[PDB]
Amino acid sequence: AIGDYPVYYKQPIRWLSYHAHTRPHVFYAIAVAALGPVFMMATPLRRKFLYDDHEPLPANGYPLPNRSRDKTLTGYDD
Amino acid sequence: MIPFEALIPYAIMFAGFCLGGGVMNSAITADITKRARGPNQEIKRNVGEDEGPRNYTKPRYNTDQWDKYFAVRDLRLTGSLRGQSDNAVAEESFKTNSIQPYSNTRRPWVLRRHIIMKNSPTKWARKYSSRRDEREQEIKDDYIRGMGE
Amino acid sequence: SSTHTNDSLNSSNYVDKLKDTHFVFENDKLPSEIPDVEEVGATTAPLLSAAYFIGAKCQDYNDDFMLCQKEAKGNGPIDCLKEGRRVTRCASGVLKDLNTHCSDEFRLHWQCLSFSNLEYKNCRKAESLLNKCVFEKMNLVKKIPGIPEDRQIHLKQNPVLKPVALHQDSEVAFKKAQNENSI
Amino acid sequence: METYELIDSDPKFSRVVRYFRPSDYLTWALGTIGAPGLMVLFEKIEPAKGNTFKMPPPSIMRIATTIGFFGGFYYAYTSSTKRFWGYSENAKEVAKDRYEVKKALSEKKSPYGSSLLNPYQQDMSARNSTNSQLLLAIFPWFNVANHQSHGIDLRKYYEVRDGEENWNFTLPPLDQVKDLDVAQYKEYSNYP
Amino acid sequence: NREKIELKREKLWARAHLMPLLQAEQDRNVVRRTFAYYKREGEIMKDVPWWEVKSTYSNKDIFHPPQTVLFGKHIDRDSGLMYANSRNRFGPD
Amino acid sequence: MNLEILDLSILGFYSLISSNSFESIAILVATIMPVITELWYNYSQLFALLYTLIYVGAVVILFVFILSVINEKEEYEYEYSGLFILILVLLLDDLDDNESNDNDYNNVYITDYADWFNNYNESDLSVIGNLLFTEYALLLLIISFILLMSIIGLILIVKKD
Amino acid sequence: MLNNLFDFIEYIEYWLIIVAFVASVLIVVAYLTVAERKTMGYMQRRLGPNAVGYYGVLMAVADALKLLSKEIVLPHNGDIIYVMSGPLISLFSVLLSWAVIPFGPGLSLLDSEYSIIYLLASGSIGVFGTVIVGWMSNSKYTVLATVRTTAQLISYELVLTTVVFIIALIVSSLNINVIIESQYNIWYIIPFFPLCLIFFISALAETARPPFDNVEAESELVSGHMTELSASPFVIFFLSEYCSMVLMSTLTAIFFFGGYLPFSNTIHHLILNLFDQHSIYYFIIEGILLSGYLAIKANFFMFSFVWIRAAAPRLRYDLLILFCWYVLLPIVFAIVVFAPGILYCFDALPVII
Amino acid sequence: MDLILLMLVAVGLNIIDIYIMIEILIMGCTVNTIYSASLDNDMIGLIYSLIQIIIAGVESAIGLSILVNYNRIRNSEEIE
Amino acid sequence: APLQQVGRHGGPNKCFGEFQRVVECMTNAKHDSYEPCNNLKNDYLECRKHKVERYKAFLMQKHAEELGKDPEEIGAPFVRKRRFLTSKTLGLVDGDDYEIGVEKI
Ligand SMILES: CCCCCCCCCCCCCCCCCC(=O)OC[C@H](COP(=O)(O)OCCN)OC(=O)CCCCCCCCCCCCCCCCC
Repeated sequence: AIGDYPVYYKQPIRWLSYHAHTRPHVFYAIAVAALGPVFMMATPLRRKFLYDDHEPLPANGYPLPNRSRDKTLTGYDD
Repeated sequence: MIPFEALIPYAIMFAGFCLGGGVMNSAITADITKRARGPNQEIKRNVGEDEGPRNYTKPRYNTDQWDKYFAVRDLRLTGSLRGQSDNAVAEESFKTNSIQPYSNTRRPWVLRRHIIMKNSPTKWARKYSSRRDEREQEIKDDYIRGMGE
Repeated sequence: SSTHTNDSLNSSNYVDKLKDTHFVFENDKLPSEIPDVEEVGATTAPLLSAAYFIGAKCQDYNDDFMLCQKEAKGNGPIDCLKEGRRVTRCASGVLKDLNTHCSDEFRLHWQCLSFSNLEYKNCRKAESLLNKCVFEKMNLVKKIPGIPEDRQIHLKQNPVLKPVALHQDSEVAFKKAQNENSI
Repeated sequence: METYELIDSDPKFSRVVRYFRPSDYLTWALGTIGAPGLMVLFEKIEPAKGNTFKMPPPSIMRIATTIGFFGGFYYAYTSSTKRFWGYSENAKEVAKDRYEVKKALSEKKSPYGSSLLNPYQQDMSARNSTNSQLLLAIFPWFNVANHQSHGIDLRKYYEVRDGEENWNFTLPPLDQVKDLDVAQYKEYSNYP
Repeated sequence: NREKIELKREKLWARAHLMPLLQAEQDRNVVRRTFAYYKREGEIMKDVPWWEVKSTYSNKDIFHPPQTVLFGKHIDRDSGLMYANSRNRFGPD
Repeated sequence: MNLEILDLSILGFYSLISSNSFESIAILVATIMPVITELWYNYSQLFALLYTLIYVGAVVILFVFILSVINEKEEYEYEYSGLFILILVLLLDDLDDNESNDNDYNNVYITDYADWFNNYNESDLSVIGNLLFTEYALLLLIISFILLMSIIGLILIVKKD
Repeated sequence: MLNNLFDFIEYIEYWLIIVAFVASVLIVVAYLTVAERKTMGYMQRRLGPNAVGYYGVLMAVADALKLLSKEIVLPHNGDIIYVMSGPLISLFSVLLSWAVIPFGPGLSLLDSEYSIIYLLASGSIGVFGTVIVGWMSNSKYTVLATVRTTAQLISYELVLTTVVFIIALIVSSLNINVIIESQYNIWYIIPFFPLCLIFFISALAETARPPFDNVEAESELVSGHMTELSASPFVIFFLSEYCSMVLMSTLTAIFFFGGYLPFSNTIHHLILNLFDQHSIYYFIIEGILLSGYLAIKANFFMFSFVWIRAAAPRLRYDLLILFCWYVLLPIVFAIVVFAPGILYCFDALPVII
Repeated sequence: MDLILLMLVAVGLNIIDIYIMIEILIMGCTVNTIYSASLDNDMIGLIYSLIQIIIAGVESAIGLSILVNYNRIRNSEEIE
Repeated sequence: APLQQVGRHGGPNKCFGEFQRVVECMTNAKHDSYEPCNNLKNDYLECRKHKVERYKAFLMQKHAEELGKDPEEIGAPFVRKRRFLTSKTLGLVDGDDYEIGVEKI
């Protein structure tokens, strides 16, 4: 078996070597694609070790105070 | 050894971009600034003796709906879509010079004139069947009949 | 967003031609039973320059007008006329004060905005002079709610995004205050 | 109609898996090995080729186990979901659920948990995932978010039931529990 | 990108502070045109005793500004090029 | 002067006289172009560009299929028609162009009153993406499921082996 | 006069701006043909055109004028539709694409939040112009080029579109001018060096330039779809092809090299400090500098378009089909997932400001 | 003029011409949807319009593939 | 409840409020029949099409024609060309009739 096709569930490391050598357009395209979700799973580590998330933007209309109207408000009258 | 004769066409191409950039950056900026001076040609063209150094307004980009509202509002205050004014109180004319666009809501011409696109079971019913219009005319007729009570 | 609508001016006259748009005027004023008010005369650039000063001065009237709208249950335009006039007068007062106490600093700021696509990030030098002058003469401070005081973008020392072209009047005025005010 | 108490109209993916009974794992295991068994059974009933029994190739056995592994988990997931919905006997699940909620309330923590989704997205996520187990046989969809639309009232966790007096849980008012809608809109009514 | 978020927050609050005064001006404009619509309808339909001037909505508790109008003078009818031979907007030419 | 009427009249004239398959795919291009331009003005600039982005790619694939099928049939087949009858047919179709019979809806103009409550202004495409990926994410996933079926479907129909 | 002239110019001012804009693009395209021959000549140790106008500066004029004074070959005079429909569609597609190219901040004829879509959509129309020439044509070499032209479109269109979408995704905007301003602190060549190479490869494929010059391979299909073209139809197709070369070179400078942004911020301030902002001379110089920054970056890739032609042999079109689908598409699709994962991880999802 | 089925003459006498007719007919529905959505200021209708464009594109690909294989079968001897 | 009638900025459009009040009336338990909600349905359809209001405008125009009233005497002034929204029409004190600049904002 000097150049045989490795069996994935028996030699996982050798199996990855075959595609890295014979199909570079497949091995490294998946490797770049994998890092996307991988960094997404590392987000909690950044949340605790580097900095916290920004406060959400006020993209929900005018901020209305959560109170009844001030009936004792005057000024700039007619 | 740098061949300068090969670089001559690139220098002319370099001047080609500069011609467009020089004309567009200056002529457009000057036009906006000129129209922001006032509502009449005697102010846009003639520069007063007591007027200060000219401040130029650069072209606006990356706008939204709020900027469209602002442009119309500035037109009703200065006669220009980008006019300048920091007055605390607007003129009396600003009260009643509002502009409201009224327009039709008809379907595109291609939808009602294409030899193929205008044919469908529902479009034929809208165009040739009075079943929809007769029923909807009842609502219009109910409006007048409910006035006297 | 440049989507065509039936509520404002569209992108080109070809849109008007297809829509057969009529730009309709009304020659009638408000009825006499509604008290008259003086409309704000500031254009886009002065309003953006004084946006945080109007909010600081007229916060209670802004909230009261907006609380009237929510509590009107669909009848906002008619019921809240009284609250609307309070905001207009209060906002006009802020602009009037800016023309009597900080006219040089105020005009330097919104002329920079007209020079720099009305972007706040491109007129920090002029805004800083304006903010200092307003505070020392009106006791009004620009504040961005929802974030810590030291994490406000307008107070950032070394912003990542800076204007491409410097505003010469802002540069000269900024240097005139660096050496003189801070000896 | 055999009806029981409602626990959670949209239980979370982790909650469903944690509340698996020993029978749920048993049905999961039977599904995992049943699919390879059915291929053996089908060959025994009628061989694929010829007239004598021939074992299916190991490559078929590997993919059949993978199909059965997901098939068994889906069956177990549906069985556990009905206990949250109340369609199935869930007295064991009710007791475990009430203990967890009271413990979270005593710590001034939301029983649903903190979420990265804003108020709109939390409601939107609940609409997409609620009752999606009815079509789990067609295509998967799970509640993997900490939303607050679970079709229950946290008031019912304040009343003490039998066997819960010794839990010694002190429950503060809901308006003092973090990450609850009744304890977020303090300054603005449109922002939590 | 994180600075753009802070810049976005600054712009959103600046528009929020300008919103009440700009909307108050817009509310008066809508009310002014609403009254102008019913005044025009009243003048045209005054000779009809049974005609009632009202909106086409059953919900009288919700303000529905009319969105139609009757076209009058064409101000730029005589306009040529570089100059509008504008007719009088207030009354006859 | 609505020049869209003239363009559609020219397009309709060639539809009745088109003989070969190449003239038919040219009719399709002469149909999308008025749609895109009439969308670019008036109603929606966003979908005018979306129509150009998607349908132009489909036209080229349609064209390359024609080169593999043309079999001399319409290069010598005769057509009779007649100039007078073709103009008469188009003239009668020109008489009625009212797609709807609500005269009030077609003759009375309306306006909208803009408001300043939307301080957060973004393009329509962002709002479409906001709803498509959150409110109607199932539709997006099923569309991808349909796209997957097409990829498998094309291979099994076309591939010899 | 005087008063009636000082407002007539204002009435026609913006038409002069467009005419100047058209001349600016044409000059670059006209002298790109001269530059390409001069650049290849010295690389091939020849001289290139130097005997048509002083040092060869009139070479472009002579080539255009001579062809404009040539007989138009067609089966009948009424057949002017057949040999002109193709080139005109191709020329209009590339000229309209220049409307959204900003030479400075806001200095574009068309400004819109969908400028990226308009750019890609307009370019796709130009492909339809090439296939029109092969309209049941009796020329066998014209027919073979149309088949190759469609094959190349399938190669680059998916790859080119997705690369532009990644840059738009990074800025969360489809506006070209917003993309340019977003590169103030970092030029996208550094974070997306693989994409810049991929974009340039797709640009070569789109323009049918070597090593992807299978449509107009002289040693394979004499002249391709232009073998039956002469006089004006040849010029319009020749003009459109070189207009695409300038446009794609300018696009590369915009997407990855900051567009019109200065090479050095310090040098930009010093030069402009020599001019008064209260006079128009400042904005004349400012437009020269900002477009000069764009010109230098664009001229480099126009040099690179010539550079690759003089250094690489032609690749077969069937090999190109396998190249884009097996290599380019998996890579670009991998990046379109990688980029949002990075941005979300560090709480840096983009917004428009 | 529509009730006499005038559109049956505007469609050419080739199989691919029937395909073009279907694309135009479906495109008319999408244009109508954009017309209604734009007036209503409703992005839901624009979501529908986008779906109709994507779905109609899938339909064209499937139909073309059947027509491609159908043309292949007749010219399938390939003895050369 | 799925969202319907969403404006171009992500929020409710002009006619969502009418639609929302229809849904609340139909799903309210206190009602025995859908008759009380009939008036709310008409308002929502009036918000979109304005068919009744256009009909009212048709009557007013037709009524004025038989009375001999000139349309320009009882109508509203309008301008058809955006470049001719001059400062004289806008009523500015120094307003001129020269065309306004609408080429590039
Ligand atoms: C865009 C500017 C450059 C192109 C200008 C060319 C003008 C020619 C007409 C353009 C199409 C207008 C609408 C007609 C639909 C297509 C009909 C057609 O086949 O082309 C018309 C052309 C005229 O030649 P004729 O001999 O009269 O027709 C064959 C009679 N058996 O018969 C032919 O087969 C010649 C076809 C030549 C290639 C034309 C390819 C289509 C061009 C579409 C681009 C313009 C988009 C449509 C604009 C108008 C829309 C109505």
